[PDB]
Amino acid sequence: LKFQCGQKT
Amino acid sequence: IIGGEFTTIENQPWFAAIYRRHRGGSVTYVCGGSLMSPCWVISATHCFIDYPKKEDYIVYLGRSRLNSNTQGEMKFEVENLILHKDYSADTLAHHNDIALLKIRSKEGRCAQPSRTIQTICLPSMYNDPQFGTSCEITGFGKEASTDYLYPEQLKMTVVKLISHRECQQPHYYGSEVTTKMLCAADPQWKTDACQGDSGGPLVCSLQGRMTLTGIVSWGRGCALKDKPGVYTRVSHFLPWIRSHTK
Ligand SMILES: C[C@@H]1CCCC[C@@H]1Oc1cccc(-c2nc3cc(C(N)=[NH2+])c(F)cc3[nH]2)c1[O-]
Repeated sequence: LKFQCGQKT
Repeated sequence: IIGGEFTTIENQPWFAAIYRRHRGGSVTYVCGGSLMSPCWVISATHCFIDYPKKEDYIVYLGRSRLNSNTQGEMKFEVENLILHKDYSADTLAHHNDIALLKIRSKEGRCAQPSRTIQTICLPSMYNDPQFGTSCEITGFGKEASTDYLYPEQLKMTVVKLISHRECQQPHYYGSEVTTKMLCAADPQWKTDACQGDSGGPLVCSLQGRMTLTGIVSWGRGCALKDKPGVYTRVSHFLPWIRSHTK
C-alpha cells in the first residue's frame, strides 16, 4: 500500500 | 552470522544487499544496508571507503538469496553515495561508520512497498533501548570465521545489548568503544555478526516500533568470549542523517 516502518506482513 | 537461523526477506523486509560490479563479468557482495525511506538506504562508510565509485555498485531490495534471484526483488543504481566526513579507522574501530546511499531504478523510481520491501524506523534523538534488550541482526556474512565464502541464504540471529561499562572493560575493548558506538553479544558467546555482515541492521523494538538502533560495524573475531560486536549508535547520528535526508 504505502510504507509503514518496522512492519513485516 | 555465526549461528542464527536461515530466514527469508519477509522476516527482514528493510534489508538491502549491496554488490559491486567487476570488469570481467562478476558482481560480488560488499555489505548489507537498511531502507530508511523510499529512496535512501543506510549502511557503513567502511564498506565504500576503499572504492568510492558509486557507478559500480548495485543495491537490491527483496532478496532472500545472495547470488540467485528472489521473486519480487528490485534492483537500483546508487544515485548518491554520502560517506561521513570524520570517518576514521584505527587498530579495530571505525569511527563515524555510517553512510547513506540514494537509490534510483532504471525506470527512475525509488523503492515501492511490498511484502518483501518495507522501511525500518529511525529512533528519536539520543533515544536507545536499555542494555539487556534482545535485538536482531541479519546478513549474508560468514557462518564461521574460517570460511572464505558467504552463505547463499539470508540469516538472522538475536543478540542482547550490553552496557558501555561492560564493553569498555580493559579485557573487552577498553577505550576503543565510544559513546557513538553500541555493543551487543550473546550471553553465551554462541551467535554473533561476522565479516560480510557489515552495514546491516541491529533492530530492536523501541517505544513500540522495530527501530534501527545500530549498524553492524566491527568486532574482534566473531562469537569470541568478551569480544562483543560493535555497532554505530544511530540515535547519536540523527542530525547527520537529517542533514542529508531532507
Ligand atoms: C572493507 C571492505 C569493503 C568491501 C568488502 C567488505 C569489506 O569490509 C570488511 C572487511 C573485513 C572485515 C569486515 C568486518 N569484520 C567484521 C566483524 C564483525 C564482528 N562483529 N565480528 C562484524 F559485525 C562486521 C564485520 N565486518 C568488513 O566489513
